[PDB]
Amino acid sequence: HSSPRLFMLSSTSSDALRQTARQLATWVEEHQDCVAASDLAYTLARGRAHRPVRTAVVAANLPELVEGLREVADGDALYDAAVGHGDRGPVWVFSGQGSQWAAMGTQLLASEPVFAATIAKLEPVIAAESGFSVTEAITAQQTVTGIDKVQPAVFAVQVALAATMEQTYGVRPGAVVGHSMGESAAAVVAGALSLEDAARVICRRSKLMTRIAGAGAMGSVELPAKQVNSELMARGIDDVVVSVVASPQSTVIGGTSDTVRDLIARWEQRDVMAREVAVDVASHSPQVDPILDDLAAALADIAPMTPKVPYYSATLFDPREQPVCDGAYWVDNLRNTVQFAAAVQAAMEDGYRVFAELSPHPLLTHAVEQTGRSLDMSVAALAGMRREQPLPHGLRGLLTELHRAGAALDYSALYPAGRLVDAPLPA
Repeated sequence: HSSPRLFMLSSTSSDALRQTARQLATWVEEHQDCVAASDLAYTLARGRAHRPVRTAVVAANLPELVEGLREVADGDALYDAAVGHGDRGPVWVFSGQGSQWAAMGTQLLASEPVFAATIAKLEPVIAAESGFSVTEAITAQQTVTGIDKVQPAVFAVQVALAATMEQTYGVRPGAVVGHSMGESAAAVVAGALSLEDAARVICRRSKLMTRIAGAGAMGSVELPAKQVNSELMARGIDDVVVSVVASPQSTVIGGTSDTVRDLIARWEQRDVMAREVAVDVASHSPQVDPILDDLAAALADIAPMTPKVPYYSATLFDPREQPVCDGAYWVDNLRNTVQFAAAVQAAMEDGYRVFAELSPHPLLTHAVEQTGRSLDMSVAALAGMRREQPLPHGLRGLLTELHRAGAALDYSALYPAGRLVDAPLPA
């Protein structure tokens, strides 16, 4: 087929990668009439041991590839070395609310059949539970609004991104990490809950949250949580708590609207990077106390299962402990402080270095990097999607970035068959 292909090439330095690109362009130009584009793509991906400094060239024909390789060979770009050693899969990071955007699902519904099939599966469940079309919501001219619509819609995108990456691109995650509502998608991917039970969890939890919409406020501050807690106790504040611990230098507070606003005003004045976060309900604070008995009742039938993938819980007090995702877990999930930094840190201490955020737009990339920096580790924090990013080739770009970063993946998914070819082998 004269369709565009992904040609991988790697080396030990940026300059040696250019030398490899020039040698390959010269070879492809001399043997273009003898080599099939598909066989060369297969050989480069599955017949070569990928070295640390990686790149890939997209091309529909061999003369197009020679231009793309010569572009690399003649350039002056700095190619970052892979952070992972191809031994562990990526850690999927599922962030909370706030990533949603207008017609976020349109391009992936068209370019990714596994994304469309997962949305199709979810459609009747979300329709029965929350009373709306998740397909109309993720393809609308306006951004999804209302906690009862936002949470099911963002969850649906997260889960459909994970299924595409596993089924279509051969990317089995090494571990999962969720941040607040991101834990429903994390639990489906890890195998702790079925897609349907996890959709029931997000639909029911968001319907109950609409009863308390308006109660409380949240704020982000660039201070460590130990410090923030000291300030609250010192000031005599009992109605505002630490809601999220995202990074060793970043904290989210939550509680009554007035006190949160007062705290942000005085932190801003002291040149500390404070900011009220737009949220309908102040979660992970006593503001959610009224709906916790009702939530437990709604999730009484939810059937948890033993996670088949390492799940770094931000709800549990030990993130390395494996969750029992019953109704009690999801009530603690809503009320307890999101210990995201602790979970990311445990995954990094355990050896994971490639993190990819499967969400409509990246909310935690900066937090993952701050945890890596604090541990003096070189990590990769990738975004699956960005707001208004064109995706003509679906998630093939994320696949390239995962490969470039050194995440372990099954190369027989994107390059299923072909002939090994006598292309050059660099010394």
